[PDB]
Amino acid sequence: TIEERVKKIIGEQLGVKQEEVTNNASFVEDLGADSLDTVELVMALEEEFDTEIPDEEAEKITTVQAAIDYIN
Amino acid sequence: MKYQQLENLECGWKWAYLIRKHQEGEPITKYIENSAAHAAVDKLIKLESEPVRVLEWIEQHMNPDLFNRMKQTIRARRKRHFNAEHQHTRKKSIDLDFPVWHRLSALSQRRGNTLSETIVQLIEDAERKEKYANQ
Amino acid sequence: MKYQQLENLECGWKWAYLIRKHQEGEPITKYIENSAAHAAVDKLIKLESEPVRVLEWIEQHMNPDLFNRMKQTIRARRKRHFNAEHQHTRKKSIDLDFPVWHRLSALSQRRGNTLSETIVQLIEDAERKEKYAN
Amino acid sequence: MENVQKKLRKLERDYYQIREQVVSAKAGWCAVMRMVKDNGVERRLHRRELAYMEGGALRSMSDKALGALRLAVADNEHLRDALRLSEDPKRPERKVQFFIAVYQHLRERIRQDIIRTDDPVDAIEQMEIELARLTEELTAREQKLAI
Amino acid sequence: IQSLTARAPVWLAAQDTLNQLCEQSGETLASSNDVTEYMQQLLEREREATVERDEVAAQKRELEKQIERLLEALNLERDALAERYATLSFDVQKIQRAHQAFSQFVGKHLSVAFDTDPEAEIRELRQRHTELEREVSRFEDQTQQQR
DNA sequence: TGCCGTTACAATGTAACAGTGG
DNA sequence: CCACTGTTACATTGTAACGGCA
Ligand SMILES: *P(=O)(O)OCC(C)(C)[C@@H](O)C(=O)NCCC(=O)NCCS
Repeated sequence: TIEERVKKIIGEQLGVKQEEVTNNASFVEDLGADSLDTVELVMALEEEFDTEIPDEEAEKITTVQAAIDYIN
Repeated sequence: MKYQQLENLECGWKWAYLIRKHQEGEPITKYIENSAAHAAVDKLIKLESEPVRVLEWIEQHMNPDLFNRMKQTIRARRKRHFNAEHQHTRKKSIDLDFPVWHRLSALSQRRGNTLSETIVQLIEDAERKEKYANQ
Repeated sequence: MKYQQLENLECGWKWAYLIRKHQEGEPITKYIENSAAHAAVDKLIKLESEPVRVLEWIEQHMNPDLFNRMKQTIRARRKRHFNAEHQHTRKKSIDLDFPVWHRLSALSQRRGNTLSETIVQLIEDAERKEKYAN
Repeated sequence: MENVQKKLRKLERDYYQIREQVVSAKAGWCAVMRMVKDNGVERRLHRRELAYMEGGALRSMSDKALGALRLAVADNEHLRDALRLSEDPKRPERKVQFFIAVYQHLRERIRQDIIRTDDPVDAIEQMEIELARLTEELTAREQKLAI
Repeated sequence: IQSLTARAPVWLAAQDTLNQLCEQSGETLASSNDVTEYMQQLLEREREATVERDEVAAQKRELEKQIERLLEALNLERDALAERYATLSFDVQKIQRAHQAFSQFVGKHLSVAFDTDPEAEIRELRQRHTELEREVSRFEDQTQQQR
């Protein structure tokens, strides 16, 4: 469904496939994306949904599931 | 079919297309062997003044890949050749900056009409403002 | 000068352009006699993989009347090559029906704007009219 | 203050453009990074010494390397074709492919019958050994021919 | 950071060649004293190899003359000498080549060799710029509200 | 003036969608 | 169904005409 956006974009931003990401893991260390890569991921998410996410809320996406939690 | 198909013209178009593709380096032939491909290309070259035989050469040595591109290019060429008769049926080519084209294409996809129709609607609204200013 | 010029790139561009023109039948060389023209074209053909010598070839055997056309073709190639890196600097090409283009060009000539600027203004006025009504 | 609001709107649209640039750039980076991870990036491509050099010099350096490659790859035809394709600025990945296309080719022509090093950079030593051996064989052959 | 940034490219190139040069050898270089120690190991290996290379060359010439006057057993030994001579011949060349790199390495890069990584300091100092920015905001806020 | 960016075209080639009739 | 045709929206390259600038 609409989550297909996130679970697609994440992979396109991290080089992993759609099913590679696990909800329990964390982007910062368990996916290999460093600070710059995570900034790029969150900002691409911002672009895709034509919305805005301030720094404080944006910093709360270190886990895989959060990417949908704030979305839906 | 809206446009009359002329055999002695489309055959020449097809031959020219094959020659252009070959001289551009693409493998028009379906042959992987060098010798047969060279012979087929040479025969096609001999077929310059006999466009009628080009259809047979196509059916005999044409690469299976190129049928779709062939049927597309000659179809488009026929449309353009018949439209070039009158100005009011011609097309004009213009280049647009990425932001402008992005906005215009988004608007057209929103209204579900072609780019020319969207431009018509925009210029018509502007001309309606001008008309009511004039009255 | 806005775009930096690279010799090994523009020289390859020039060689490709001259070979294309020769294959199209254009007279590349200034020699009316066919023998000299063929010899110069063969020199160019075997001259591939060389900027520093294709430049000299152009200086020595290039047809005088094609200099301007080649120069402007290379200008356009340089600009397009450098602009094609980013999305926003690219150009989108479309085909407009002749009446629509005629009206649009009428407006552009009347207002002194370009087609891109004219379309921007028209879309902005449409949006403003929408906001007025809404 | 309304003018300041309009200025903020201008800033927002500029931000939108910049964000689109960045996201497209990363979308491109995805596949090139995936493919370069066949030991290409480990130390070869990522010449981190260049991280503090403006693109103006990098363009000229790449142009000079291309000029050299034109002469070098004249004999080979598939490598020549790949080099030709790799000049398009809108298909960056092709460049990396050329590098792979080199190594792969440099791996095929190793003549592994008497050579083993998959990495061509280490095949130079075995090649030099081969030249020394062949020079000794040349001396022996010449003596035999004379007699 | 302006000073450190100017220091990063020279240092970064100097260490990159060291690691590449390190890969060429079986040891890890992490000190000026070690480099001299390995260089002498390299030089002493050089002298030994040339002594053996000269020794096998003497054996080859004697056997070549023996075959010239005249047998298969002589041919077999000559082939073995050629193999050993080639094996020892490349060893001297490689050791000489390794020394040349070391001499150039110490000639150019010895000024910044085995030094601190300025990238880490630049990362830390730049990190202080942002963490300093918080001090800008949290003191701008105080002056904005209390006034 | 001559180079250099820039615009507005022209000509041709393709992919994708919409129609039409066998 | 299936194929063939018409049309639109691009790309790609080349060229002529303006206008800026040393
Ligand atoms: P990390 O070594 O990958 O570096 C990340 C980064 C410092 C380059 C940068 O992308 C980042 O993560 N910055 C944190 C957010 C930030 O500084 N925002 C400033 C907004 S004006």
